[PDB]
Amino acid sequence: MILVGLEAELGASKRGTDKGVRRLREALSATHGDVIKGMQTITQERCVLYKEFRYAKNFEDYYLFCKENLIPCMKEVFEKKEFPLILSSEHANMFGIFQAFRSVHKDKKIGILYLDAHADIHTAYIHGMPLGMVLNRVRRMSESEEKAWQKLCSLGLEKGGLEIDPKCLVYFGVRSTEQSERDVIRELQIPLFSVDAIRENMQEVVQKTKESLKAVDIIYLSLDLDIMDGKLFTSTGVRENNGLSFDELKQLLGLLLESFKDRLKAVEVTEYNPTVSIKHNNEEEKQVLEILDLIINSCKI
Ligand SMILES: [Mn+2]
Ligand SMILES: [Mn+2]
Repeated sequence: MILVGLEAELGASKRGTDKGVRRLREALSATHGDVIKGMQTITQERCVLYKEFRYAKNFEDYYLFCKENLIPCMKEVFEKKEFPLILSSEHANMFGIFQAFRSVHKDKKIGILYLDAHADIHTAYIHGMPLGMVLNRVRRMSESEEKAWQKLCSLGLEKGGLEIDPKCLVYFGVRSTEQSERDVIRELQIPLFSVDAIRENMQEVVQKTKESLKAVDIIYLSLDLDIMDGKLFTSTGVRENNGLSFDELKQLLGLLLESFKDRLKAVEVTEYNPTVSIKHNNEEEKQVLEILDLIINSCKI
């Protein structure tokens, strides 16, 4: 297995999520990352630098960085046969990472399992819009600006890739969105399983997920820890109430990993920010580490 750890090229020590990533990397290294009973699960720990997207503030810089640094590095990772566990730090990085994923699997239909309290389709003022860029639904805007966005949303695809089928993006636990995001979801008919549907019948949720993904060749799982209830888990930047319990997430994760074991080619876990926790113990870190053990132990086979 390959462990990818994202870190901001600039000002990483000021970022609570980057600190989360370094904590998890060191923790992993000791365990999964070391020889346990004659076996080393994580054979490589790779650090990947990223640049924060500040929209108008640094559009060009971000564009160039992604095209020249982030995407090329992630493609190198996705080109290896070994299963990759990606610590993204911040969900916004999912864009560059996923474009690299699409680039490597250019002739494959890709499905997305997105566990998050947010839809991440449109920037709200809080959370980015990686999916809005993956889906090409970024939207006042000049023709030059739309040209710039088309340029960006297209990175890493101009030797081609398929466009993502909005119906193959499956949302889990989404509960905090903008009407503009809800309009895209309704219009594109993107399957969305709420906290209640998951809690009421996880089995049906998974079965309906299979139906939506029956035609895809490979799957990408992106997990945002804020899918867990904001009161129960506080080590995340944007906490949302009415979320899943720690055990519910573990149950949903186990089923999804087992149900899609064959086509799952990558797992991304993001938004772990220990600096904003309101608790004074090891509880939350232990929970994240347990989430990681569960993912690693299921996918290493
Ligand atoms: Mn997110
Ligand atoms: Mn989120």
